[PDB]
Amino acid sequence: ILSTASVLAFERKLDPSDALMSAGAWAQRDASQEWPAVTVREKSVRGTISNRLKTKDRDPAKLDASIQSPNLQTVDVANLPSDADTLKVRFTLRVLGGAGTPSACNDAAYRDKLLQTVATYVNEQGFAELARRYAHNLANARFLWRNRVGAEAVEVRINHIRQGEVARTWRFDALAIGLRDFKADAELDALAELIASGLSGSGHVLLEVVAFARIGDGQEVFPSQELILDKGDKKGQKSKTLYSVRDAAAIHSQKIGNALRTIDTWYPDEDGLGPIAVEPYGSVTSQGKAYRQPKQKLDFYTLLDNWVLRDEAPAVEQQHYVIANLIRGGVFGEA
Amino acid sequence: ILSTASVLAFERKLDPSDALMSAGAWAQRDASQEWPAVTVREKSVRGTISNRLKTKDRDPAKLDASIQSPNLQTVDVANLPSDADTLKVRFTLRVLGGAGTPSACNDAAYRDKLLQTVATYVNEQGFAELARRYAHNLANARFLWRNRVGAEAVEVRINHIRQGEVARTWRFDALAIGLRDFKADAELDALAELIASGLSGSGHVLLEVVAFARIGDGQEVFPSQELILDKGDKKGQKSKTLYSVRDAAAIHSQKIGNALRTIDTWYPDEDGLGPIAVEPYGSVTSQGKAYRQPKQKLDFYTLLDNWVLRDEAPAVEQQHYVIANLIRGGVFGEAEE
Amino acid sequence: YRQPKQKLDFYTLLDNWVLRDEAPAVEQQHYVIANLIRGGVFGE
Amino acid sequence: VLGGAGTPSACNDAAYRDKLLQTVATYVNEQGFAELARRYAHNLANARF
Amino acid sequence: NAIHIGPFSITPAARGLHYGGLPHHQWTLYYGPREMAIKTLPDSYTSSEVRDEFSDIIAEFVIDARHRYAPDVLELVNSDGDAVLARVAVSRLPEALSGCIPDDRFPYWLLTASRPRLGLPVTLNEYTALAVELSAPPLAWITGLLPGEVLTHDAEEWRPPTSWELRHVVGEGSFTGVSGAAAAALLGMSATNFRKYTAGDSAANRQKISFAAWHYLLDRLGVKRAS
Amino acid sequence: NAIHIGPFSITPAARGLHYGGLPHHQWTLYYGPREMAIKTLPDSYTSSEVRDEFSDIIAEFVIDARHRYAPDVLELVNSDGDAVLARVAVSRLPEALSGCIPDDRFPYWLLTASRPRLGLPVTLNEYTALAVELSAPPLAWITGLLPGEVLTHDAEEWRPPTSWELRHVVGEGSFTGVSGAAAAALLGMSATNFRKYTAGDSAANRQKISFAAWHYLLDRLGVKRAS
Repeated sequence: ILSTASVLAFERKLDPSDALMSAGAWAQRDASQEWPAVTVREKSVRGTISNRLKTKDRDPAKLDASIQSPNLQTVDVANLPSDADTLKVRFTLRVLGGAGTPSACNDAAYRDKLLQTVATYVNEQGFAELARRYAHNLANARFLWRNRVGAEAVEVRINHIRQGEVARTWRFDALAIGLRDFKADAELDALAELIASGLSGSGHVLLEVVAFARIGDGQEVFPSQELILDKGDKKGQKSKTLYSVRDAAAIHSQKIGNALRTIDTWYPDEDGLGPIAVEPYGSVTSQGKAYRQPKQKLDFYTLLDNWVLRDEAPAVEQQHYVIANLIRGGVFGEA
Repeated sequence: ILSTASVLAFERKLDPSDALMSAGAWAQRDASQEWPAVTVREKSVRGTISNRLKTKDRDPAKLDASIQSPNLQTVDVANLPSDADTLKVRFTLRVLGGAGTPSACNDAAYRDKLLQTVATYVNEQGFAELARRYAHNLANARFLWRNRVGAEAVEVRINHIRQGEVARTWRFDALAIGLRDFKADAELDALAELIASGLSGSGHVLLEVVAFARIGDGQEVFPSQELILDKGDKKGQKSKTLYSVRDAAAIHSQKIGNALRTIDTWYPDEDGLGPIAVEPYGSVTSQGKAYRQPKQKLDFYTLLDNWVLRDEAPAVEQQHYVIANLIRGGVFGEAEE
Repeated sequence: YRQPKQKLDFYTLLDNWVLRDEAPAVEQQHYVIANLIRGGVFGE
Repeated sequence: VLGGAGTPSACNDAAYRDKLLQTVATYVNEQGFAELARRYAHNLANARF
Repeated sequence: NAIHIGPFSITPAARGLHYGGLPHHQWTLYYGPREMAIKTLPDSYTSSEVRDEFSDIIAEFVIDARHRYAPDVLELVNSDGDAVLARVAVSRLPEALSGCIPDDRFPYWLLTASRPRLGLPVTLNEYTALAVELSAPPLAWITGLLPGEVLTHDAEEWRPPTSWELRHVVGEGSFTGVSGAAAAALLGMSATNFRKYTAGDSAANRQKISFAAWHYLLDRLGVKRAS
Repeated sequence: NAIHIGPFSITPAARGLHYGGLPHHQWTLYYGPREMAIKTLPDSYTSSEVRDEFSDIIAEFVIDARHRYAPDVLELVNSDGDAVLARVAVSRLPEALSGCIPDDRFPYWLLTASRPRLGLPVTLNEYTALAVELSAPPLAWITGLLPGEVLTHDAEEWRPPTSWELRHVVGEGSFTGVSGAAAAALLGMSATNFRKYTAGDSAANRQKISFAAWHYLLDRLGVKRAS
């Protein structure tokens, strides 16, 4: 009795927009409304074989022949102008609420059990831990993925925008708030209270996030990369495409959303590596490894089936992880 | 029991920008902020038949008939103005650090084995040999590739820029410092300590490098050359395109980056040719040849696999080469070609 | 002129001078070094 | 006027490159560039350009 | 009810839909982990119809892999430079090549077919020796689709192929088109002992093929020369 | 205390004699069952001295077996008939040969080196194909010293070699001169698992080599081509 639903789907909370890039000078950050956009250009790249050879030391003349016919490509590139040193990345993020309610469900008993389970979750403790971790990931500019690496100074401005004007302003130094640990601060806990009030359904939260990274004059910034499938063989010259909303280099919204939910510090491997993004079988692509394997009893699906069907409430950290995966949304069903 | 990771990727350190070209007169090199940029123009070229021919050709009727109908091209060209004799080339450089940590890696055991191997390299000696050679390649203006050949006087001004203003200034005579050997000098060694502090992760290094080359009035300068794509064109198109950033002739950032890491002197072929760029199977495209061919055990991959997997640490200059290749970055692993 | 049926073009003179060590007349040596000062793309 | 008129900027064979370099070297040792520079100075002297 | 055509697998989507009133299912064609295509095919399609729905994409993959991993071509020409007298597809280069324009000091030259030619002067006996040593088998391009650590001659670095890598060369859907019975007869085995190699997981009575048997099988299928 | 040099064995006569006052023994050199020589060598001879007492007879056997079982030679000649342009030692004949005198209708002919010549007109591309297909390995003459049912490709008629037949190709005294460690490294095995093949009797932990391993070893030693 009380089996899981065959179809079950959750719309995402914490919707971000596409993060648009512009360039300007530091200490002109308060006049940064007429800053020009960072444009995407093309350049020619000639390179040679720096990869491993399939037949290692058995063909040196093939190596010399491949160096006499080098690879010619055309690559999309995005730099700051030579007279500006600060990248400004701007997006908006709205926090909605109604986190437990599925957008599709087959069994009515399953969704009533799920709704009362998340109701007991909110009743025991609020969204305060999850919203504190989300406000941390907004405080440090983790959404600057490679634009933050080696930055001289990162500064985040967060505007809570109630009506058509700004209701509150936060100002953080993103290099002080580390990428490693979750601290406490009055402004950060006030922002966490706002995010938790949005997550509970007691208010409508719309924020404008603007990050300023001090990289250097003319240095290269890193927008999102598009798909270039089945165009690298016939001519093969265009080999890298950068994402852009109209004539402006941009980061994908799902990349910002992946940087926001990097909150999972409860995975059974260790915690000395740092937080990861919440996911069923919480996995990193750059490491090629799934933490929270289903052979261990700590992935999302077994935890949700134990909490909902058999009423085995896990630890409060694993409950935080399950509710974070419900906030993330997704297609959960018999596939 | 410990094999190499199937994926492994290192982001590069020593990121230069695109080098921008401007022009002015010498001894106005201190007031070189309003120097106008070097523009890229077009011109017409009529060509003779001055290549080798097959034996199907070289009959006098065919050769004379080919000389009858010539070839006409449009060519991108960049020159100094007729009233200016000095090329100014400006770029910025970020020295970042963290050179051992891969940006992607499959095996965790391989990751911390490689991390502790780079840790023992840093503990045994600093980056001071590598930073000395990089500061040499900054000091001689090797990033001027053909714009340095036949130059009367080359002078390099390097401003280490900490906050929004200058923190330090170096002034070098780039024709005095050779492209052949690596000398010792107090200002150059202090620049090397700054670069080694950047490479070690102990600080944030941002430099602005400016080169002044006294070439001559109206002479031809050589920006980076783009790649022209035309399939079925109408007999007299462009045959040469030059790179430009906002109507200013420019050099690609990877060209400057290749001239920066021209530090490999330890290749087993010889040392009387000079330093080459650090590459796996260290190879120059002008000679069409691969030094450190993998049949000798001095390419990057066998050196790295001996040092990490089997703990066979190579000679200290081979260790310098392997760490310089990790600073170069790359896609190492089973994405093999 | 320097029609390659006659053995006085630049390519045959340079090939005989360098490969077979048949150094030509001093006038033709002047012509070959003048072509090398001129520069070019010499290849197949 | 630059100099280095024997050395190629790009080449495949190293043995052919060294043979060509020493061939131009023996040309310079037998006589300087004085005949070629004399003819170039003549073409500079008259305004053939 | 998945369908296996060599290394390709076509799986249905585990719940259908109703398109145009008729029940349908989404069939996905994978080449290992790489998802190649998706189609929406109706029910009451036999597995043969599902097979030659995707046969065209499989054939385009075969054409692209055959053109991409084609072996090198050396050309025996005379002293003038044109008039190719012979051609030979080699899997390796003769290692004495260094960029050459043929002259009349030697009557026979062996150049690469690639355009900055490398070349060597030969005398029709060392050309025969080089062609005997370095020739490529007729199905050498399948070596492009293999991990290379299963193709090495050094037994310290060799690892046995998996079942998916083994299905590149053995099977009715493989690129060699050689069944398991014929490949068992090539190795001097029985069909059941050879089918033990093609199970997929180490639990279901599967042992790995040996170094000598794998390299001899690649020799006999005309994939790797394996001298 | 017998001495084994590949397939040769030198045994003493189990009771000596006194020649010239000094004690002697008769040493017999066998090639398997065939008795090749007998000498009367004194005691206080080391086994090395007994070895190069018979090394000359062994070398004459090697010369005779190398000349007797030499592979055939095809010659590529031009249209006149003389002036051999190329030679190739083949282990098989191209099977389209039928007795020929070359004329000028075709510029290239492939004749046998045997005197009633057989021949075929070729065009330097099918000559390269025939030379690739039919060439002989550098130690093909050792196949003359083998029973032929251990050399067959048909697995129904193949039987594994005995230890004496295995010592023709593997061992420091063998005709290939390849030790057991190097032959184990060629097959991707260990030295002990390969020494299990070289025991001699089925009781003393000896298994027989497999079809694929034996033919791959003959391929890698340069004895049989084994395509």
